[PDB]
Amino acid sequence: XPXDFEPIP
Amino acid sequence: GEADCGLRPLFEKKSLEDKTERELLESYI
Amino acid sequence: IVEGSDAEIGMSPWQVMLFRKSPQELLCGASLISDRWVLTAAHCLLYPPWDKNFTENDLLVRIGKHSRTRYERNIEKISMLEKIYIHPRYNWRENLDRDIALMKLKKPVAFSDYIHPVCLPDRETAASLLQAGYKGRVTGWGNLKETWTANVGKGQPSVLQVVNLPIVERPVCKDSTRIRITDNMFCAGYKPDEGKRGDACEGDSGGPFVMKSPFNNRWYQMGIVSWGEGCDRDGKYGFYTHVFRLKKWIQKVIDQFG
Repeated sequence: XPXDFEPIP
Repeated sequence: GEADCGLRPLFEKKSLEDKTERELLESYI
Repeated sequence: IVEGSDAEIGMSPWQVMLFRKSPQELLCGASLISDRWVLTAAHCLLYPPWDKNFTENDLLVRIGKHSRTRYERNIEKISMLEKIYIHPRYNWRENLDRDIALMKLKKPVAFSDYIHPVCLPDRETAASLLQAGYKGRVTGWGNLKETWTANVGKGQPSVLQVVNLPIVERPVCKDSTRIRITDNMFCAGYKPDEGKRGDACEGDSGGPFVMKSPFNNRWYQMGIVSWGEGCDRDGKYGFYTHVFRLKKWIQKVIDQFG
């Protein structure tokens, strides 16, 4: 039908 | 944006081609 | 992207990452069309079947990226949204017809080697290039294969992936699905007999299908990743919003609100 991130400031 | 759209700083503007764009141009028969 | 390869640095400088503030996670792809307008699919923002309805304060756009998860210090720029505009006749009830939205950034982004806008098609570039057999290129940080699930294998890429896919003739698109397809959509992918594979997949929505004009050497955005049934299944194809059919709404919004 319709289709671990480092923190950002 | 505008006047300069679609021309990539690291490829068209330097006259360098990426690794697979000829595949696209070769299909425009 | 399934069966694609890693993008080269600076290969798609118009690629944008739509990023959710809480939890911090990838939402969708998107594309930069001027210094303060981003184009994406409407279902990335509003899809009542799955209770999605995001507003400006829920999201950030990250521009100039290559790595999916790293905060790319000194390369990427992060912008907040001033306003979202969804096509008034986006059909989320039946077939995702007119799946397109525009986002105005709070402040203009400065261009660089890694951040540069794509062109929108005019009638004549659309006419010469949107033809069955001609290939275009799709990019995104979505899944590398359909399944995996919460199991083993991983399946989310380390960097931007790219795949080149041929436009398929409308009869064949229509005969591969039970969904009612409209003139505001086109489909692309290899046929089972062709022996090459590739497709967009979950997480690639909103991203650009682009083609390089042989007349003036510029890259034009012809499609927006919209929907598909599975990812890279034989006899099935990816469907894309036809950006040139919806260009009059795009021009209108930018002229009235920009």
